[PDB]
Amino acid sequence: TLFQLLREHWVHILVPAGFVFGCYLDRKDDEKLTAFRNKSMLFQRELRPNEEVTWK
Amino acid sequence: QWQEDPEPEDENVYAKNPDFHGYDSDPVVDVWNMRAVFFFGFSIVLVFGTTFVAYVPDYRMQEWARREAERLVKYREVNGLPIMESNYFDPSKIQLPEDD
Amino acid sequence: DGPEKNYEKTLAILQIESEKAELRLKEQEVRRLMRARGDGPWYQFPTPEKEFIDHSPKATPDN
Amino acid sequence: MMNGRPGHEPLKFLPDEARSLPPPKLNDPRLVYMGLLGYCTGLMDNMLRMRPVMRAGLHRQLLFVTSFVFAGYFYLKRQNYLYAVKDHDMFGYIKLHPEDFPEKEKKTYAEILEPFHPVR
Amino acid sequence: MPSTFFNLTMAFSLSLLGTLMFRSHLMSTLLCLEGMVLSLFIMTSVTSLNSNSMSSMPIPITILVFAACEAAVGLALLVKVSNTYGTDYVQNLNLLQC
Amino acid sequence: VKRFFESYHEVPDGTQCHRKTYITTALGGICGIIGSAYSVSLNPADSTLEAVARVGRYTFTAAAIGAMFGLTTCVSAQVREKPDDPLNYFIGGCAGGLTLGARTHSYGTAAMGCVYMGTAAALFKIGKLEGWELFPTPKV
Amino acid sequence: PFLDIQKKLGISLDRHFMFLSAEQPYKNAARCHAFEKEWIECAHGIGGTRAK
Amino acid sequence: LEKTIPKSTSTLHTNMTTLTTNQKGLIKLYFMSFLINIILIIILYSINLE
Amino acid sequence: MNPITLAIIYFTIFLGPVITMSSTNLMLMWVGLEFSLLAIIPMLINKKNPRSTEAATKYFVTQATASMIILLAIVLNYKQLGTWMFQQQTNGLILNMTLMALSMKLGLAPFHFWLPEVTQGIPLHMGLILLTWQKIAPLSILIQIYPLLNSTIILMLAITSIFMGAWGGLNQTQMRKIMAYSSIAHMGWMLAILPYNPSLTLLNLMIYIILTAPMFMALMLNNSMTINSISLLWNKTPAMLTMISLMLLSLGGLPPLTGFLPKWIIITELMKNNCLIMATLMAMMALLNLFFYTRLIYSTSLTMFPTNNNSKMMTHQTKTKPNLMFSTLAIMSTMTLPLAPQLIT
Amino acid sequence: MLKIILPSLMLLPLTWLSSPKKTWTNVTSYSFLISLTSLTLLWQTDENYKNFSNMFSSDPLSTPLIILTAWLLPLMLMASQNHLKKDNNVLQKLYISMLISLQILLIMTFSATELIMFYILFEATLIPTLIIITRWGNQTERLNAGIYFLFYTLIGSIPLLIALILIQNHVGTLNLMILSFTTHTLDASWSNNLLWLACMMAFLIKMPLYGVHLWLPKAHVEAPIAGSMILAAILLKLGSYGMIRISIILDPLTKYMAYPFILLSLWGMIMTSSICLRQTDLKSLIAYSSVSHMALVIASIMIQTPWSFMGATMLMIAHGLTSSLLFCLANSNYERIHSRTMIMARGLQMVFPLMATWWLMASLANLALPPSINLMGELFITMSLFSWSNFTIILMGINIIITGMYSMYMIITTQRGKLTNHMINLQPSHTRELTLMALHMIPLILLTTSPKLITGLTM
Amino acid sequence: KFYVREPVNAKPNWLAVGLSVGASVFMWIYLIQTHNEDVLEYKRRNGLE
Repeated sequence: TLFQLLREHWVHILVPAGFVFGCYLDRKDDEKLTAFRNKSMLFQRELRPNEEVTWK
Repeated sequence: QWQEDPEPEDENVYAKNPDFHGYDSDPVVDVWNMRAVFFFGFSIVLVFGTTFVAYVPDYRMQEWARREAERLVKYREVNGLPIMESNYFDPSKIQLPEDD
Repeated sequence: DGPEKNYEKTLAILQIESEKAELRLKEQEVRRLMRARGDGPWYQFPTPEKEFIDHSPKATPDN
Repeated sequence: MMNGRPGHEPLKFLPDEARSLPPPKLNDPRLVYMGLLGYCTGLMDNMLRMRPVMRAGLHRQLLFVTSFVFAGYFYLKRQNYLYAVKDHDMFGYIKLHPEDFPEKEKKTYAEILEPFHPVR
Repeated sequence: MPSTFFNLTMAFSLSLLGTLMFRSHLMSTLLCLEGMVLSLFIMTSVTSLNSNSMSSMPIPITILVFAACEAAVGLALLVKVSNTYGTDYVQNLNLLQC
Repeated sequence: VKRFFESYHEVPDGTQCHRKTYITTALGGICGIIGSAYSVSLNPADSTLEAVARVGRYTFTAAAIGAMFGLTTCVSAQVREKPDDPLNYFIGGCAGGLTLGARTHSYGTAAMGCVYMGTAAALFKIGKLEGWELFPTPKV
Repeated sequence: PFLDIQKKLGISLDRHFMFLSAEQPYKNAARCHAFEKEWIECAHGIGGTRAK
Repeated sequence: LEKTIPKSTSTLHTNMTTLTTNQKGLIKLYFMSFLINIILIIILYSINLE
Repeated sequence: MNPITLAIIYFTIFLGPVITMSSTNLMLMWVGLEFSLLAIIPMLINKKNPRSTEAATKYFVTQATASMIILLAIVLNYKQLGTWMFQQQTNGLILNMTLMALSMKLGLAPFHFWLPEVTQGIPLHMGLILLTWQKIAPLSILIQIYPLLNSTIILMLAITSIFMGAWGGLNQTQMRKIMAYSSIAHMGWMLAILPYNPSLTLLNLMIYIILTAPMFMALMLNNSMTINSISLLWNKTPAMLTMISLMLLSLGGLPPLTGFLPKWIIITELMKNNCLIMATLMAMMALLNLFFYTRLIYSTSLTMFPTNNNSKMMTHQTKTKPNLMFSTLAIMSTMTLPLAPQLIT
Repeated sequence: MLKIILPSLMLLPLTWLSSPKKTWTNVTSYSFLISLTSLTLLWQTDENYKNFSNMFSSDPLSTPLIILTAWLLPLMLMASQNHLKKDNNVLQKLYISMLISLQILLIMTFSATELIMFYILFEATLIPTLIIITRWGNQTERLNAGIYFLFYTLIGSIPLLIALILIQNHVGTLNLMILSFTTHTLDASWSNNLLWLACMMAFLIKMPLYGVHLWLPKAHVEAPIAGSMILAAILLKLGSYGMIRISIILDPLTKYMAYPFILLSLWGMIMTSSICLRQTDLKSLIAYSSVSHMALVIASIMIQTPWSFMGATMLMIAHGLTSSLLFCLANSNYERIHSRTMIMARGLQMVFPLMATWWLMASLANLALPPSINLMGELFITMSLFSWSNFTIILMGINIIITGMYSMYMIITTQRGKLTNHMINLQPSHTRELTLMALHMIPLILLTTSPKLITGLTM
Repeated sequence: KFYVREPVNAKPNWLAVGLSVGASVFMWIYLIQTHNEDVLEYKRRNGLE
């Protein structure tokens, strides 16, 4: 049977999906907090060419 | 005396299933719970996490501090300076009161 | 990706929290002064309305 | 306290001065938490009336979710307007009465004399 | 005017004192309430006539209206109490102590 | 009169002790009269004379409590020469609770009243020193 | 005031006869009319804290 | 420790409960107490501000 | 009761507080209060039993006295300064007697001895109304004159309401009196902050209402009126134990439930005005309030009291209740603290 | 942090939407995986602590506690399968949900940058714990135990809330990064002393102190095995974490407002370790040993020296592990005879030879057998105190003696001696509980191998 | 037939289903178009951004 194989065993996507979603939200926070990117008395350096960002 | 069921009788869980692991009365469930526990606890966590931690570099800046202390003692013995000044902050940076 | 990312995120977080603290204190002084001195625009308490007055010529002159 | 401020329209939900604010994303965590409240409300309704959960009254659950997200969006626009007006009033009053809100002119730790409290 | 208002206030206070200090009978307390209503009506009418404010005379008549409605429902409750216990005594409605 | 009850703070502790005693005794009598009123109106007595008895009982008890509190407080301020110490007021509240027990004939009430009234009086002294506000005006 | 329905619909059920300086029958005038008028006109647009 | 902290708090609060809530269900006495409160408030006001 | 009578009476109940809210003149606030207390009585006495009649009497007499006092206050503020609505230039005696009478009506301590009885003697759907809809108009009055109220009096009243509510509901077996004392305590909270900020007393009122209404609904589900009765829910309606427990723990003021928000944001706004002691005592006694809610949770959900041989029948049969609003309100009364900024201002 | 919390949430739908048979396996496995995911916090290659947002963070102090909290969940689930085997599916799911909520709230508390979130969650950890105790405990004292546990904590916490709000009104923020750089000496006054009391007594009641510790043994005795484990291992560490975080803003009032508490802790250590001798209940013995151990943490935190904080962190971690282990061991025999008395079953080395090695190793970790980390903490705390006053080692040493004494008494009168031949119901050991003891022990070996992780901010 | 006392909610009430679905989709559409119009009004009230 294929339905009885997926009526159960489909719950094995929740927790991994949650991990992915949490990583996404952490990236969103990092994006929000970009007001000192390459503007810190330490790590403030001149930018390389083709380097559009010091970090996302 | 009011109605209730009598206190049941303890059971020997090995009676019906001698190959019992302690998890569930249904054997298949028992075996697979055992296997998942063992796998995800010992084979996965206690091994891969242990390695991940053993290969964390410069934990809290410990190797770097050693290398730099070597650099500094070298420089300071080679240039006559002492190995540690009793004052962290250059007094020029400090303006003490004009106490009178 | 470290270690500059965490450093700079921390700097930004500190900016944010310090600004919010400053503003909370500013609010707690502004409300005080508005409620003591009556200046606007908060803590303005109502007064009788002025357009329900009869400005028409009355029956007696001294009114 | 803000009730008696100039321009206060009595019984006005969105005074049309709030259309200068950045409206809220529809995937805002608050709206998709109101959505969870709606879903859990459908679930508890099915539970109390002795109905299968997660499989009964799918229209009812959808309705709950939509209503919750709707009220959320609009109430949230209003609350944003309110907090913005609060900041507006505060900054305006500070500009008007500066002598009561002067600068800090803070010194550096070279001139400050903080005492030392040992640990012995 | 001032002595009149002082005496009417003292009268309201006496009727309130009566209402608060129950005796066996309930109708006496209802009558004390009506006396407070009377005092207040008179005070309001005197004030409106002393101020020549003929736009506030509609107020005391409303006072009387609502006071009499209160009296009516009080009399109905009194009827029910008497039916229950046979008397309008207050020492009989003391079973809600639990 | 409120100037009377404020005469308690016209001079620091260890001074005009008898005046402090009289003031605190009057305050205790006040509180006891309030409690006796509430205890005769509610939970009334079999007889008016018995109600007056209850009144006098509660009132004299409260007055004795206040007397001991104020007296011991000013005495400790006079002896160890620490007028600004909440510990004197703690001792005073403790003596007041020991009284409260003597009257009720209960060592448990004595201990509880001690450890509660002492705390309360010490906090009252702390509030008079550090300028607290019990019923403050709205200022924001 | 708590629910300013009147000020919303633009009606007057209870507010046109509050104070003495309001319209009276046959254009009579309650005594202290001018004093009340001036008090109200001074207290307008500033609040009850300043008006005091 | 049981006597001191928990089994003293419990006794205190249950006794104050017995006091407060063991009423007689008579409106006469409730209104007498209301009068007591009226008088107390008027006295507080008179002495504090007049 | 016929539909015409029901219409008139319920429309009057509704209209009463509306007039009070929507009116500038104090006299019309008074007539609104009177509409309310005249229309509510027949709904109490409908059952026609001695308990209902005496509840009606104790309610009517008290509310009439309080209304006469409020009317005296209005008439004195008319004799003085020749206007109806109060003003900054009004006698503190007038203002304070008005506050006292409004408390008398609301049922605050020490003017509370009538509310537990009046709520025990009547049915539950009326206790709901009594404790939720009839506490607004007074609060409207108080919120329109909050700058003028004395802080000493309201604060004494509030600490008294807290202490007495706790100590009284502590040893109650009947549920209606427990709800009465909960009302007393939460009204003490509502009132302790009114002069400083009345946008928070309205919040506490809304929250207490959405909290008590579904509790009353639960009680009305099986007409439960005692601890021993609700102890039988595990056999009759076990799907209600979760919501019951959560609403109780919220009413008590436990995080992470939105019954803690009023407590917290009131303590805050009080210490912004240096009322450390008041807020401290209030919280320490709200703990005692929580205690008997917890004992009740024990009795109902966290353990299983004995049942009867007949409840098997109730198990056989079906049930149409509750409605949709119970779940809605019970969810928006426990799981909404995350939205507190939206709730507070 | 979301990558550790959102999986812990989705665990709930995984618990409820799962077939009655596969509900335990799935949740256990994914909880193990989440414990794994939590190991990234140890990637600290600098002195700059990890700030993930304005709300979530993890320093060297919170990371060990977070990992322990994520690792204890599957162990609790396992331990909680022999009981609940006869309970309905919904009850099992509810138990698992309680445990998951506890995990989540604790990870939040340890990740929180602000003290109000910390307080809200510190208090939210009462609901699931109380439910577990009163709903799945076995005796009637469940209810009094839950009452004590609630109200000690709340009566302690309310002043803490008042003090946090006061600090907010005075400073503008309750953030922990800001309150550390923007700090000011606290003028010595009765007001600030009461502030100290308010800020401390909630945690001191949760560690706990000696004078207030009666809520702990009642709970542990009347709590099911999972509740006992989480309580002992984490819900006490909660108070120490709070004190360590909040003691920066109480300087220097901690210099002279500590003597009472240092003293009570040092003395109650002896008192409790002595109680652990004349104690019929094994669970009560474990609880009083926990109190004796947390007394050292309290004293250490009170003197606030680097060695002190380090020893306190090590002792917290090690005691959590070993106490969870001892409660597991006790419940093993309980499930056979259904009695908590340590005198009934006193020859169990002749039937359970392997399970006795777990008893031995635990009781060796309970006492300070080196190079265990249960010993390094005690040693560095002893050193810090000796530096404080050279007369502390007297009490420390008599506590050491009593500790060895009652641990040896436990294992002797429980395993060694003549077997109780009437105990025909002594089924052999379950693979599951054996895995439990193994999972409690091996991490102790690994930490002893790498102690740099559990030192703390001071090192 | 399994229930002697024929149940309520045995076969659905379709008016409620239709009304619920219609209200849901209408509220979603109203909300989305209103959000877009609000974005546009904000942008054009300040420099299209």
